[PDB]
Amino acid sequence: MTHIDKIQALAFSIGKKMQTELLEQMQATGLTPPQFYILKILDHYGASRATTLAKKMYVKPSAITVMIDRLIDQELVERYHDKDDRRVVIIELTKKGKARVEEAMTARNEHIAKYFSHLELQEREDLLRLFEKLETIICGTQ
Amino acid sequence: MTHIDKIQALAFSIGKKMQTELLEQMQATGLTPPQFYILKILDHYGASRATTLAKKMYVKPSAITVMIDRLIDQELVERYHDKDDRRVVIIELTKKGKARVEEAMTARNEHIAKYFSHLELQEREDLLRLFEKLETIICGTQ
Amino acid sequence: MTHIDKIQALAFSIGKKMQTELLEQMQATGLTPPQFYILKILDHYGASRATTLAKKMYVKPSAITVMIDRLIDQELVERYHDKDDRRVVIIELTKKGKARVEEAMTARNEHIAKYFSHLELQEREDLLRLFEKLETIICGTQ
Amino acid sequence: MTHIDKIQALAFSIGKKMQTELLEQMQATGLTPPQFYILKILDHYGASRATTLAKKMYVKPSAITVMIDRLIDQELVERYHDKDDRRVVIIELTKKGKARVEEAMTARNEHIAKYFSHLELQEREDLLRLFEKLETIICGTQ
Ligand SMILES: CCCCCCCCCCCC(=O)O
Ligand SMILES: CCCCCCCCCCCC(=O)O
Ligand SMILES: CCCCCCCCCCCC(=O)O
Ligand SMILES: CCCCCCCCCCCC(=O)O
Ligand SMILES: c1ccc2cnccc2c1
Ligand SMILES: c1ccc2cnccc2c1
Ligand SMILES: c1ccc2cnccc2c1
Ligand SMILES: c1ccc2cnccc2c1
Ligand code: NI
Ligand code: NI
Ligand code: NI
Ligand code: NI
Repeated sequence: MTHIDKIQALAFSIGKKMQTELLEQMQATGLTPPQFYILKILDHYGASRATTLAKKMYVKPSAITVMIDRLIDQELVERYHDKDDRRVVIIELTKKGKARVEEAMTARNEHIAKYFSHLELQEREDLLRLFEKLETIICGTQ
Repeated sequence: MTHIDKIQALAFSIGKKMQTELLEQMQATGLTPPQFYILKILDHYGASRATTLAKKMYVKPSAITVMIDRLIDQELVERYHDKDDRRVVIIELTKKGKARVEEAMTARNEHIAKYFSHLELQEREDLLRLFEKLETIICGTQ
Repeated sequence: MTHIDKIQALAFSIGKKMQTELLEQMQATGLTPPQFYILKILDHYGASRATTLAKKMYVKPSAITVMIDRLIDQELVERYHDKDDRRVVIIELTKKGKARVEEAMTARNEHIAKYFSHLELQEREDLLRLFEKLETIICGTQ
Repeated sequence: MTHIDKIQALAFSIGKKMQTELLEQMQATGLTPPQFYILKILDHYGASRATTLAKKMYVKPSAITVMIDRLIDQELVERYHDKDDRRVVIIELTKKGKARVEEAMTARNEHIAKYFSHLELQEREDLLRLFEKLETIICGTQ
């Protein structure tokens, strides 16, 4: 219980500001932040299992399924099943998806970059691990 | 730059869930999280300077002014100027405000309490200090 | 299909502005717009059946149940069952609820009042009936 | 004043549902509803003045400027000045923008289409003109 009400007070105020900036980013890139991060993973590691994407995002497989369905609508990734093992679902960046992720890189919201440049690398790592833990608690993941 | 896109991906997903829970809390208590925290400060320390409230919330005086104007509309606090030093602005809980903060205590969103009970006290302290730093960066405070 | 994309474009832009004003109103009154309207109904007609509230709001009984649970948390209404016919659920304004609705009256967002004062009474009636129809379509009500 | 609180109650409930569906649409198409409608105008009439886009959206020129800046980030339109009259600002769909608007057509949110198919064409026209009037009142346009 301790620190909860103060954390929520700060999260509300920060979040109210961050939401405006994220709507700008969505307007400038055509992606929500989780969609963008998905594309970055696939850009980095190439074609990957949908279950690995879920693990990297700290969400359930079923949650990644919806995300991927939306990225398919935008034609940014392709989903397929391994030819012989149809249980293995592979997600892959399309040519469009690769161009979108690079464009999104350059069109990122600059106010958000400014705020986080005032946090040490080590402080960003701390926040990220706390968020990953919170996501795990919320989603019932590992 | 490192960790920024992953942090935003997680913040978006967590925030989407947290927003639903905060709307419930607003419906159940009649307060946003910063308004509730303000009332808790005034319940704890009694009548306090508006500038001290601003410091405790990591926001500018001008930001606290709007918050307090809204709490005055709900009749939960009273604002007055010291009788001889009219530069000193004091904020005080009303009888209504005291009843509201106690009621809000009991009617807090239980999903949020559940999530944060899975974080160590020390992890809550870490998140809180990171949020206070982020708020300071965003608001241009000390 | 015709007019749908234009309507959504306008609804998005209007809604983005209206959301800021509604958050102010929530801060100033401690009520969301449906909670406020519920209290106005109970102020006008006195104690009423929960099913009648649902009909007046164009929502399912189950939807009004959640709303009323939240108004009970804020202690603004009381729910009870008729003494002999326990199927009849009656909702009633408390002394607190009556004071809140009057206070909310005076603390209403003035920007919203300004916009709607530029619509004829007959245009407000048209919008209201279109919204009631849309609500009925969405909620599966009568 | 009459009908205002009821309209806001309904707008809040409808809007809460519509927001979820619009976030899906944004995920599925990479466009907010005003961005999509802009692209539809440019698809229909070809290259058009930025001032004409503003008129068609019932917003100020300055508002369309921001929208267009975001569509430029996504590379969906091109802005240029007439070669001899540099006061005349022309907006034009790119090859990417044309493909995006067609894709967006097919990936539109089906729940929204379902709701509006239950309104007569004449009722959609009424809502649209009321929204255009409301937008005009809010933006200070003609
Ligand atoms: C009825 C549609 C609701 C529209 C939701 C728009 C979301 C706006 C987010 C607030 C940030 C801003 O106002 O820029
Ligand atoms: C046009 C009015 C817009 C209404 C904003 C309501 C905010 C809803 C927040 C989303 C959470 C939920 O759907 O429960
Ligand atoms: C993580 C918590 C999210 C906070 C949601 C706040 C809603 C803000 C609505 C946008 C209007 C405004 O910015 O004034
Ligand atoms: C801190 C970032 C805030 C994230 C805003 C996400 C908007 C969610 C809109 C509510 C609809 C839904 O929950 O599906
Ligand atoms: C609190 C609330 C929202 C956030 C959004 N992005 C990064 C950090 C955040 C902290
Ligand atoms: C990220 C986004 C929103 C939050 C809201 N409350 C607590 C923690 C959070 C982390
Ligand atoms: C469109 C979108 C949101 C609204 C909110 N309140 C009144 C009218 C509206 C029209
Ligand atoms: C009220 C609130 C939001 C809306 C969004 N889209 C269409 C109609 C609407 C009416
Ligand atoms: Ni296949
Ligand atoms: Ni005084
Ligand atoms: Ni009883
Ligand atoms: Ni040029």
